Amino acid sequence: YSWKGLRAAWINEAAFRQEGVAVLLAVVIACWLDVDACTRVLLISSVMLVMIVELLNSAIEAVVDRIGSEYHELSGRAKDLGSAAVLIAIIDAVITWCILLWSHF
Amino acid sequence: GFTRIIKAAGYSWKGLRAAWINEAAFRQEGVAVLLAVVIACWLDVDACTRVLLISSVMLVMIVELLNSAIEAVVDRIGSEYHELSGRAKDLGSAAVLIAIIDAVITWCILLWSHFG
Amino acid sequence: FTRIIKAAGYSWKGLRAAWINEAAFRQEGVAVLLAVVIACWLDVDACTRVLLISSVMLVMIVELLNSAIEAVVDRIGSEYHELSGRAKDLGSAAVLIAIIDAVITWCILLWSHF
Ligand SMILES: Nc1ncnc2c1ncn2[C@@H]1O[C@H](COP(=O)(O)OP(=O)(O)CP(=O)(O)O)[C@@H](O)[C@H]1O
Ligand SMILES: CCCCCCCC/C=C\CCCCCCCC(=O)OC[C@H](O)CO
Ligand SMILES: CCCCCCCC/C=C\CCCCCCCC(=O)OC[C@H](O)CO
Ligand SMILES: CCCCCCCC/C=C\CCCCCCCC(=O)OC[C@H](O)CO
Ligand SMILES: CCCCCCCC/C=C\CCCCCCCC(=O)OC[C@H](O)CO
Ligand SMILES: CCCCCCCC/C=C\CCCCCCCC(=O)OC[C@H](O)CO
Ligand SMILES: CCCCCCCC/C=C\CCCCCCCC(=O)OC[C@H](O)CO
Ligand SMILES: [Cl-]
Ligand code: NA
Ligand code: NA
Ligand code: NA
Ligand SMILES: [Zn+2]
Ligand SMILES: [Zn+2]
Repeated sequence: YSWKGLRAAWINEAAFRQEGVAVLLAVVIACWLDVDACTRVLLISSVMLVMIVELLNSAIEAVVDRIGSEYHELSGRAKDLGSAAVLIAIIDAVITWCILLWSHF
Repeated sequence: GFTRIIKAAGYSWKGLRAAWINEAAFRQEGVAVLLAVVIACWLDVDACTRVLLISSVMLVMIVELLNSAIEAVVDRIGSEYHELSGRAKDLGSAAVLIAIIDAVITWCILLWSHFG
Repeated sequence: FTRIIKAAGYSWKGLRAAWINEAAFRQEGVAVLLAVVIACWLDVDACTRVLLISSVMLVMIVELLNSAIEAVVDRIGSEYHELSGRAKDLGSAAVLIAIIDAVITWCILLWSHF
């Protein structure tokens, strides 16, 4: 499952690796900045949220491919919707980091 | 290959229109969400509070999009197969509810502490 | 308002379904109750209290989405007779990251308070 899924996500999905690095960067940076606990949490969790949604998107993509590689309007709808969910998470992470850092750095 | 980043962006945007055009729940929650975001940007609150007000509400949109994706998959199954238990869609609806409840709690707790 | 009652009944049906079939959801249900009580019984500020609860609530949300994905796979698995696991693996991975995130949240916040 989880550890197995993470391994699959890392090797197979390139977007996931970039997020993994981003999580590592977020944690290191959040710990290096002189900020309060809530801020430190918000900096890390927001980026981890992107990874969570990305994994779910990858899961949906796996189901759709399993149904069929062939082209349908509901197959690509699902993948688009999943892709859209990741975007909002990223938008959320950008807004979060902006608001917090605009005050400190 | 920065070119692909644009490929992925077009996807998400296509998904957004699809959620908007096809899902009514997405249209109504989006209005409440976008309204909430605007208010959160204009309140006299600290950064952490402003972030919590926005993120809790945007999470509702994230979960809804994931719910819509799951519904799309189910509908894809339903076009080939005849019998739909509805269980997958029920769970997706449950996920959105918990997200909305969470957003209500977040806004209640935060607004009650500063303005209380 | 008619659809809202219908959408709520769906959600409630999904919540009840999750409770009976998945033991992990019952544990998370317990954890949410504990998180709220603990956050409300500690003398902490609003932002930390929101984060203590929301981090745990996120785990329940991801689990519900994961269970939905599992249900779809099973419906397909009943038709094609296929036992590939990536959809279920990835869904479980998403829940793990949510749990790890919640642990970090509780650690960082409580280490700062105490
Ligand atoms: N079976 C299918 N039927 C219809 N459209 C499909 C499809 N498979 C893919 N598409 C379309 O192509 C896009 C890319 O497919 P897919 O979602 O699998 O991308 P991907 O895994 O390469 C990138 P990412 O993981 O970042 O989302 C989808 O967003 C959708 O618009
Ligand atoms: C104001 C500055 C704030 C900076 C900090 C904000 C938080 C980090 C943002 C996103 C995490 C993930 C990064 C983007 C993930 C890759 C994008 C993607 O999915 O692209 C398609 C794929 O890469 C095909 O190659
Ligand atoms: C104060 C308010 C400031 C607000 C500022 C907000 C500006 C937009 C921010 C980030 C966009 C980053 C680029 C978009 C990310 C790539 C597209 C995407 O979502 O790709 C997912 C991909 O398919 C993988 O699954
Ligand atoms: C202590 C007093 C404090 C009071 C402050 C409370 C403010 C709640 C704020 C945001 C919730 C946002 C929820 C966004 C999603 C809900 C959408 C929804 O359910 O909409 C109803 C539907 O449209 C009908 O037809
Ligand atoms: C201050 C800024 C306020 C901004 C405006 C906020 C207005 C709405 C508030 C609460 C509505 C709560 C609604 C709760 C009903 C949920 C129904 C449900 O379970 O829906 C499942 C979902 O629709 C499946 O997609
Ligand atoms: C500060 C205010 C805090 C407010 C409190 C936080 C609310 C958390 C939300 C949902 C929990 C739902 C738990 C799952 C319930 C499922 C239904 C159930 O128990 O079903 C069993 C059934 O009886 C078998 O026959
Ligand atoms: C400070 C310790 C106080 C003692 C009591 C703590 C309980 C409060 C809940 C969560 C804490 C953070 C844990 C992070 C994950 C929470 C959800 C979780 O682990 O749920 C069970 C899981 O699904 C596997 O079955
Ligand atoms: Cl059980
Ligand atoms: Na159609
Ligand atoms: Na729907
Ligand atoms: Na299960
Ligand atoms: Zn993919
Ligand atoms: Zn995709």
